[PDB]
Amino acid sequence: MSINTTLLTPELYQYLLQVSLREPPLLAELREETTRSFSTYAMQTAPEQAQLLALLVKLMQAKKVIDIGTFTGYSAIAMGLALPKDGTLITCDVDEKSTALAKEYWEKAGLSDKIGLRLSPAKDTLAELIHAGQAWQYDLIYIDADKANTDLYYEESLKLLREGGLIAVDNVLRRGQVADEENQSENNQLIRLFNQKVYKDERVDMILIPIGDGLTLARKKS
Amino acid sequence: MSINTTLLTPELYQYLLQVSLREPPLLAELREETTRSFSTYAMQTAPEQAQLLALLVKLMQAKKVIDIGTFTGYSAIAMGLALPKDGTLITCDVDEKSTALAKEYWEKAGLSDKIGLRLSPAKDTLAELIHAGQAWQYDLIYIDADKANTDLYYEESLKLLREGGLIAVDNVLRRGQVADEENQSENNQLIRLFNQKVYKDERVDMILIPIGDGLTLARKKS
Ligand SMILES: Nc1ncnc2c1ncn2[C@@H]1O[C@H](CSCC[C@H](N)C(=O)O)[C@@H](O)[C@H]1O
Ligand SMILES: Nc1ncnc2c1ncn2[C@@H]1O[C@H](CSCC[C@H](N)C(=O)O)[C@@H](O)[C@H]1O
Ligand code: NI
Ligand code: NI
Repeated sequence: MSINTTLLTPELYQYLLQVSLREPPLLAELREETTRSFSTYAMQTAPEQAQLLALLVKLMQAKKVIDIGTFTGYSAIAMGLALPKDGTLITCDVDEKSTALAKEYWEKAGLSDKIGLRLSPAKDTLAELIHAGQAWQYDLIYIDADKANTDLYYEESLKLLREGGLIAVDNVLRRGQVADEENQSENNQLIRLFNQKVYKDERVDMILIPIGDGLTLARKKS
Repeated sequence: MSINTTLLTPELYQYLLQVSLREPPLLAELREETTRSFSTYAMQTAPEQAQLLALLVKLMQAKKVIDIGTFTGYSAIAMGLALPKDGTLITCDVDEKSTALAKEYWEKAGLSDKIGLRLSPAKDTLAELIHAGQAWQYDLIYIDADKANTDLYYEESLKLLREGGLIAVDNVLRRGQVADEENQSENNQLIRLFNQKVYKDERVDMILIPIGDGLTLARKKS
């Protein structure tokens, strides 16, 4: 047999949200506003995927988190709220307009002391962190920015992760396009190439969760 | 918007397995044999769901695991292989025929020292564990036996879990039947009632993963 997983219909999907999604009112408000104010609202993290991220922070008791791709800060705040008392999260983006709203909401959430915005190319922020002796220091890294650079960000995130640290990568399924070998758009070929790379990568243990637009988890092995 | 998750088609599902499923040959062999020898083969844990369980053992560095519902021992071995050097897993079932094959395979896997079979009603094994001072001692409990007793097993698993411990429950989606409020079969109403109970339970943080027949994760809060 196989299929061996119960596939989601719109019916089943809605039921799942009804018995699982516990969105904090502040985050709910944050995406109502993101929808209202940003034409790019759709690149926002799925409430259910973010909730899984929050659960991972708690399970690992992650004290050092990186959030690559702030936008209006949904995932940054989702994980921020799950941080233990002494935990910190730095969030990366290059867009001032969206991050300004992010700051606003994570202040309103009481996370100004835990979350710090690094406004500049993530490529640069990651290289500074390494070239400043932070390799092996991070527990959890969430990669959700420009897709062209996911391999770079992944490679850098490995260096920065402690032993047993976790990489989470969003949008690995590309709304299904990734299964169409003939789609052939630049970004689609990059993600197809990337998914095979991670699947073969013996530096990690991994899994691909069909939540949000697909969430790959890669644990850095001993 | 919403749907907010990329739903799995058979096409996408197959692609997902191709870029994520890393089944150990021994486990592959175990389910070929289970299919061949057991008319009840279908209640076996999905390779991809088991793989997620293995990843959770590693992330938590779980040293004490319970496996409720051995069958031919797929999940017991999947998690067993991920156990740290000093980790142990006890597996529960009442069926001698299937557990005998389980023993055989987890010996062949080199896990005879880590896995211990408790052959008797899980209800009894769990009560012994508690009535013998093991409350708060376990890291991860996987509930996958008789569905009529999932609430009982859940309730007992909370007592046995350490702070920050994890309950994993399989078959919460019931191949979709659970979304049909008018299905009404005894077991379907029990799981619908259970899913709402967990969703409302403030003793845990939870998430429902659409992998296998649905996997609910509930972390015991501080
Ligand atoms: N070179 C770069 N460095 C940092 N951020 C970048 C970048 N290129 C694009 N981005 C940002 O990556 C973001 C993609 S979407 C962000 C999603 C976010 N996790 C959420 O919860 O909503 C955009 O905000 C975009 O501005
Ligand atoms: N009261 C009970 N106590 C313990 N096990 C029980 C039980 N009632 C049913 N079971 C067992 O629960 C199992 C259900 S299926 C087991 C799935 C297993 N996790 C795997 O990886 O394949 C059956 O083997 C059945 O024998
Ligand atoms: Ni995204
Ligand atoms: Ni099952």
